[PDB]
Amino acid sequence: GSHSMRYFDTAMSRPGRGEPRFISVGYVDDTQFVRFDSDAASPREEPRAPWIEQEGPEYWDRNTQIFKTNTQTDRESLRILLRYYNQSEAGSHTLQSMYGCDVGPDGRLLRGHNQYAYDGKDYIALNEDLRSWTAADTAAQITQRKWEAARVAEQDRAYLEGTCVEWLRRYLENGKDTLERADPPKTHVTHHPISDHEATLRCWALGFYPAEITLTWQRDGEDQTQDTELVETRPAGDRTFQKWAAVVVPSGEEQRYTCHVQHEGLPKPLTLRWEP
Amino acid sequence: FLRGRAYGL
Amino acid sequence: IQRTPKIQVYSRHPAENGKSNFLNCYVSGFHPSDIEVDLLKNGERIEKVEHSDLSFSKDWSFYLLYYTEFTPTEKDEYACRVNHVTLSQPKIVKWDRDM
Repeated sequence: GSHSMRYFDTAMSRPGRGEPRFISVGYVDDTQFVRFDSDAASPREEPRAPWIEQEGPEYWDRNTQIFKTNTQTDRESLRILLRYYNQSEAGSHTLQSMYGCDVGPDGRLLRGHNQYAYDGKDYIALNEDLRSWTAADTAAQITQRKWEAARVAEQDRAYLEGTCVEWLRRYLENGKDTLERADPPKTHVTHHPISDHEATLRCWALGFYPAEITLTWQRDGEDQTQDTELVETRPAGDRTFQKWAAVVVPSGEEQRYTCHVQHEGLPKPLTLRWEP
Repeated sequence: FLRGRAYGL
Repeated sequence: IQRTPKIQVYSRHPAENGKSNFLNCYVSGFHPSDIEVDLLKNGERIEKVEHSDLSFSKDWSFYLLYYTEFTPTEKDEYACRVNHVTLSQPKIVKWDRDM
């Protein structure tokens, strides 16, 4: 199917508590495969991603050096941000970035990503065109002018169309047994009375990979989106995810409700009901 | 594989 | 400016008294990243609680999974206690098998 590679980078200042801690976590779809931490000498590999262990020294040397370069840049960008927002040196601030590529079944680029936030808010993002920037405010417009002048978009696009695509393709090949396997949800419907005239129908989906899934309830073949309580998809701890969708139904009308499940692991969408 | 930051903010 | 964590407490596999499992506390949707998370057994802190590496979602808010190996019984109560800069005091979320 389709795949993604993403790095999630966080730099958090902590005045009076040493230099800002910098962390870069790498993922293939919903599988974490690497972690770089400024609080750690060497990177950590994921046991659930053993396919990364076959990389050898040249890969680890260059990645360690890129990370060190990134730690200095982000620590510097954090100092400049206080000036951009007229902020004191007393407070703790967070600079985040997330970047990477999306590829189709043929491993060709579907889309590239490179966005940054400061203190939880959008700061600057590389647009889908991989040429223009969206600056969120006047401080990010200064970054935007400095990056247009230095032709930074061209350098990032190069990574996104080049290195990012070629390395994801290699990671997917090396980890084909897991990265290429979709685990379908195991599903069931539970029932709990709320009162003498209403009951909750909860449609469960467990043990699925990737995390992406659609759980919907229909009443008489009509989507119940507005009235469905939907929990956030959550990790099980063994690479898989879990999610439920619940509806409050008039007691005695349970059979008019059908849960609809869509997931990459399923050849076609499932339909299931409460089976008393 | 990591991208190196081309420039700071 | 700041975002309060959402909390979910649940087991890796459907609960079965007598059968070994993992107790999970998923904390998500919070900003900034510093958070205090404890798993409780009958109101007391469980030792040897492991956690995932800090990451974040498309909206920049952070998430972590806190987990420990456990064996449920009909009698035992499990809960997750969380503290964050956005909370006046720790938030307790009880483990309910049906959620």
